[PDB]
Amino acid sequence: NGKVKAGQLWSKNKEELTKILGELKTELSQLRIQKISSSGAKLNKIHDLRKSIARVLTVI
Amino acid sequence: DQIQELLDVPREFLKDGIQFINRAQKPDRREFIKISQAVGVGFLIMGAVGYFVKLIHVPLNNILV
Amino acid sequence: KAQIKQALKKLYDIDTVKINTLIRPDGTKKAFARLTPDVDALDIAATKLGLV
Amino acid sequence: EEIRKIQKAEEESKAEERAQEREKAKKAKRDQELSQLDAKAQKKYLEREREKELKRSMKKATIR
Amino acid sequence: DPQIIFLYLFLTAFFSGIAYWVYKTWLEQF
Amino acid sequence: QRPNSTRAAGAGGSSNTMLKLYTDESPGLKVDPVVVLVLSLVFIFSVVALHVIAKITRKF
Amino acid sequence: SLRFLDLVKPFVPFLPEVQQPESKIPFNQKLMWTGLTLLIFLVMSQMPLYGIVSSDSSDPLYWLRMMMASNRGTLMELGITPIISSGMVFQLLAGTHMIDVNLDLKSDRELYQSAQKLFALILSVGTATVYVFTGLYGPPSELGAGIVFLLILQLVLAGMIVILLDELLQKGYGLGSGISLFIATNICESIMWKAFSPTSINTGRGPEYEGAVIALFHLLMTWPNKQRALQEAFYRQNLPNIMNLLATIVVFAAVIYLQGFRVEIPVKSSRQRGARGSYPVRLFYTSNMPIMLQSTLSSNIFLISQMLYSRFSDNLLVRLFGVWEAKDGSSQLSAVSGLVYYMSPPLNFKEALLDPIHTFVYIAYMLTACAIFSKTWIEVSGSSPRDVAKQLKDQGLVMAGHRDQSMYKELKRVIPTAAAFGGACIGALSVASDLMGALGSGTGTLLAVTIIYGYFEIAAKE
Ligand SMILES: [Mg+2]
Repeated sequence: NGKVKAGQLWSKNKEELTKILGELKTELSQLRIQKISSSGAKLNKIHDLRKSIARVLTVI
Repeated sequence: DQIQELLDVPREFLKDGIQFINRAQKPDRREFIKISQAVGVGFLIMGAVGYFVKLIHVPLNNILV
Repeated sequence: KAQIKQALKKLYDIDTVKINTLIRPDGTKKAFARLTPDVDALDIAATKLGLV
Repeated sequence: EEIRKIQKAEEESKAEERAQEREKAKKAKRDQELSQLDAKAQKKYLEREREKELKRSMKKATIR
Repeated sequence: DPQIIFLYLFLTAFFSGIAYWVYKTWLEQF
Repeated sequence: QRPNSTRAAGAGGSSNTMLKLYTDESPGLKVDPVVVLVLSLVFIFSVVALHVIAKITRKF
Repeated sequence: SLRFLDLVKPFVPFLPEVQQPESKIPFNQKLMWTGLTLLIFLVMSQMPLYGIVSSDSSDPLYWLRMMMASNRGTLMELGITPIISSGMVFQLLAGTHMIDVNLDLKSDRELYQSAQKLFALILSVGTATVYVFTGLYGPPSELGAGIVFLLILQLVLAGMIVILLDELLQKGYGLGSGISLFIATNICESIMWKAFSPTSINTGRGPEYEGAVIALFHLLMTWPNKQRALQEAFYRQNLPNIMNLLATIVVFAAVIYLQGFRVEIPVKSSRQRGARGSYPVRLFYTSNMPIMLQSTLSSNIFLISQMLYSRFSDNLLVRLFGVWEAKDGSSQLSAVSGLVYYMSPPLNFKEALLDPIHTFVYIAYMLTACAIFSKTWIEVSGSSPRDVAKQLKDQGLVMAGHRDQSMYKELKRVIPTAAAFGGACIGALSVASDLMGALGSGTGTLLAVTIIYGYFEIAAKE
């Protein structure tokens, strides 16, 4: 998993996007919770998750 | 009591060990390759020195004896 | 407190008996959520919260 | 520059010899004084040596 | 023979994997 | 109240991953490492000569 | 047992000792001395002994010489058994306070070190006398009193040279320790000799080669039947083969993967904002140390069992404690029944399948003894959670949001569990490796991998 390209979001129905968004939100939310208690360089994947959430919201 | 304490003590040992195993971070596919490369090159250079030296020694061994 | 309780229930399937809240000097809110007696906070933290 | 290079090597040889002498003297002094201390005195002396070495290493590491 | 079966499975997996890897690396370019 | 090891006492030595015997210098017969290497070479040469001389005698 | 303060005191001036380096030896010279010690060790390990009437008598340490850096019929017959035996004994006694030692005193530490080296010398001389009197190279009656003392002289002075080389490595001229260095050297050399030996022996077919890879080349290059050639090369009994090669490769990968395990305790510098880092606690917290301790204990027990059986096999105590028989096809003795048999490893997977109870007892003994050895080792050495907390405080490291007492509580949570369960896991890996049958001992491959990793960690630092 990781970044979500905006090119692959314009063909999906709103529902599909909201679903992706949900996963991203959880992943991002968890990323934080997990990071605080753990050495995860993925503490940079939060930027990618936040940008993906923004992209999905924009497309919807 | 003496029959399930005998199981419980190693049972608690296994609980502690499995907790440690779960919590421990596992080497990724990138740490594994480089660590294997380092161990392999060390093993190769040592075993190679030994193999070369014993290979040059054994004919002299049988000649001497 | 109601939103915190509902969010905990939805996000971790956690049921609480009460929730106390304060606002720290840094400006963020801290919530002490006491779980129900039948659920163990140690297992909840280990399995869902990554705390040990 | 050539003359300075000549006297430079002269000085490095002399300084290396005297530095070896001083290092040997330092080791001898450490052994001589550390041998006759008490148990707790020896323990404190070793801890002080380690702490000072660590302090100087951290001072070297903190250089920008 | 169980040893022959093990040998054949190992040979198939080993050689097919090497062939696939060498393919994707070098032969995929052609 | 006494240290369990030289490492506990702060004199280094054996660790959890490596067993070490030597931590200090004893008032014994102090020798140089070059002398140790020379003695090992002397050992090798002498044991080789022990075979060679008796080989010549057995030829005779 | 404890002396007044020590009994060695009169012996101290008589013992030779290498001088500690007057200055910090540069890493290039460290590598140079390590390689030189490597070369002398290899030369002594391959250079044969004297007085050898015949090399076909029973050897009490058949399965442990390659593991403890010993080769039969050479100057390295002693291996490093006296080294590790004297070490382990003195370190455990001092760490559990059986002896009146005060390691805060530098003079007391010098006496302790001298006693360790001296006891290693006595162990060397005693096992040399046992070897010559049991006649590993021909019986003493055929040898004669004129040559047995010569043999004793060679063995004693070889062990003395080994002691000095290990001391040379340990006191800062080289890397790591002579024990681990020589063990890894022997294992690696034996393993790729079994892989690439160009020597040949006369089997039922004729002159056939020893090395597995060389046999793989020759069988395919001389047999038109490729399937028959591969069938021989992969599964040829009584000779190294590609199945053993696969076992070695897979056990190497598995031990590296398991060695990569460690729990990351999040720590922080107390004098600098941020700077979050981690203190690692390896699953193999003691690395190969419990295995080495068990191997030395087992070598001593096996030697005493075999040497008692030669003189008191009629008595019931000796056979209840352990029974040795010279099985058909070889003069080498092997354990059949008794406590030593149960504590001895099985020969192979199929052979282990022939005795479920013996294998269960051996596996339990392996796991329990290895875990106990690791747990005692972390407290004998300066690696208990108390010592780790002390080191972290000295370095100025703290846990964010916690006090030093919480750091110590977390260390008590992790370190003893790490030690015990890692000893158990290393025992299990040893059992599985020896069952699966690498070229050398699977436990030997484990030891080689772990020692290589340790030297790599040393090299990394410099
Ligand atoms: Mg309030």
